[PDB]
Amino acid sequence: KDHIFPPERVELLQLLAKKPDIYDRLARAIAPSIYENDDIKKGILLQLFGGTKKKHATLGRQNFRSEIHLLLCGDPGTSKSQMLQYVFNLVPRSQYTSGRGSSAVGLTAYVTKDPETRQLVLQTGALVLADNGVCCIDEFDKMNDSTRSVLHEVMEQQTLSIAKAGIICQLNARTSILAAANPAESQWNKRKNIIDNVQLPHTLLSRFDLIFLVLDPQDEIFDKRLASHLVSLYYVTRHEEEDTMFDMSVLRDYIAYAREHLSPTLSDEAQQRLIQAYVDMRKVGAGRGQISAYPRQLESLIRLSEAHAKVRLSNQVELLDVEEAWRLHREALKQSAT
Amino acid sequence: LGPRTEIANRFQSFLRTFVDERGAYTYRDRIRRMCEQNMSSFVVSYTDLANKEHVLAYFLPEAPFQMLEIFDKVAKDMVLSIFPTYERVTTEIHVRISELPLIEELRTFRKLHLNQLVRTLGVVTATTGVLPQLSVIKYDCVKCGYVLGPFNTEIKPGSCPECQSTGPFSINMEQTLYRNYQKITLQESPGRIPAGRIPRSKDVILLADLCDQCKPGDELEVTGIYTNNYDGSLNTDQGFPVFATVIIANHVVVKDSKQVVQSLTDE
Ligand SMILES: Nc1ncnc2c1ncn2[C@@H]1O[C@H](COP(=O)(O)OP(=O)(O)O)[C@@H](O)[C@H]1O
Repeated sequence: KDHIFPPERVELLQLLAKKPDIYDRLARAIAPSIYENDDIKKGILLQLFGGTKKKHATLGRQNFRSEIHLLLCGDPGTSKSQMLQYVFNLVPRSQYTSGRGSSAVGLTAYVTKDPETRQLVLQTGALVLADNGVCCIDEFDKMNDSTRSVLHEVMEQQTLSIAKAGIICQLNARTSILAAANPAESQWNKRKNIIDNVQLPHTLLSRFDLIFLVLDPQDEIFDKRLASHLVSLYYVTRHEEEDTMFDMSVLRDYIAYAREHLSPTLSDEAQQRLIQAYVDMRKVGAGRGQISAYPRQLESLIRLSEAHAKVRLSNQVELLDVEEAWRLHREALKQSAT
Repeated sequence: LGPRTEIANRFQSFLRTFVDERGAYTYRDRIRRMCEQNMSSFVVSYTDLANKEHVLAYFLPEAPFQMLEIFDKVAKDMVLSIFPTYERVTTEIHVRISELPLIEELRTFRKLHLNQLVRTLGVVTATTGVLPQLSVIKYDCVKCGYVLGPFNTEIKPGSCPECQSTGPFSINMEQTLYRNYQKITLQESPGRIPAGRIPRSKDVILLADLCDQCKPGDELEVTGIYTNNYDGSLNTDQGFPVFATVIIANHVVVKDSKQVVQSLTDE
């Protein structure tokens, strides 16, 4: 209510909306000047444009939310902690603890005594404060085994129910995850896929939507461009409104306004291609100790689809979205052809 | 009085008029059964009272203290009259009840249950040890050196051997009667809970004939009567007066029964 806009802003908003360049402009305009791996932020906009609402006031069934989770993982040299401390300075409901930042109990049920009432109290959590928001997470593979069977509850039921000697609780909490895991080494080992490298099960590894692989640019050539441009960045100490026109705050309402007045819907579009090619897509019986395609993908796919149809504000589903969705998937779904 | 005498007299015309078990009714002989063994813990059946005279359910709650006292006078004036040699060992009596048509679970009793007949059970936890008490008011005058005489409330009359004088006083550590004492903490069983929460509890007092009978971690059955601590410092208050609750013990039944136990039919 305290952010309802005037109709004059709709001019500039839909003016940005009217061009296919918008898919790339905001992906370019998140970072201050970081002009590498822009192939990924174009998917992060699908969480910034925080998903779809196929509401469940209909029958009470199945609670299939537009559940979006996507993660990054690679070396510590890439600016994951830095980028995400900046993303803390982007997202409204910004939380930022991290792997071995606080335990499961360190994330839920901060139950303890208070001298204000001077009495013992059933008390707070951390995740549930960020309902529908985000929590940037770092250095994931340091957390205790008690934790990380908590997130199974949320990621796969999107709920929480708590019971201690005091209260038994059935609260509400749901949100989208971001996190920036790291391995037990400095570098991901080649000839050792992520299927075993990082510390997780045989098929719960791939159980996230898609982990957009990241690694240091293994190339000396790129070093000069940033070592020059991003030091001149400091050396001049101000910015310039080049072709990718940075709007000071008018960009931010295209994010803001576009959660509320939209309801993506499917006519005939984003079903039929894999419904056709399912034979060769589902010959996945072959493999020695592998992981591959399963009949859950299209849930996540319809999610990503109606997400990218939200951008451009297509109230009916987008058909182009399917193409870059397939691109998104097969960008990293045979990183283990081996 | 006319009617207010009839209570003991109906007990007298009860314990040799009401009969079961094909003659030679128990309480004709249960009382001497107990005076033999020097126990002084005679026990009453309520169902037998309903079989003989049902009057004794409405006459009771208006002050069951007085009901129990008018009970014990009868056991005295029976036993110590018919066994006059007896007046050596204890010289005091009271009675017990073990038949009540109701088991009131915990977390069920309120101000409506005040100062009247009860049944409840649960489990013991930590409580005190074994301590004696006082029983009688007797002082020692300190001006004139006499004793004021024999007399939760103080008395202190002006009448005394010291020319009904000597407001001051002092006290000896003897020639006054004493009384054993013990406390308990009654908690409810972890079976019949509201399925996973904290439990509730009350404190209970038991008295001298009933001690070194209970134990930590035990099963329980008690008649009890609901107390009222008369003042936990009434004054400028909290959001509540600081008031409290106990039940006073009349008669226990244990549920384990780890002794040679059952009373005996005639045949
Ligand atoms: N492409 C890049 N753009 C910007 N900074 C980069 C880039 N690659 C490496 N860096 C460096 O990485 C650092 C931030 O890394 P950080 O995310 O804090 O590591 P970690 O998350 O492992 O703690 C910055 O100081 C920056 O100099």
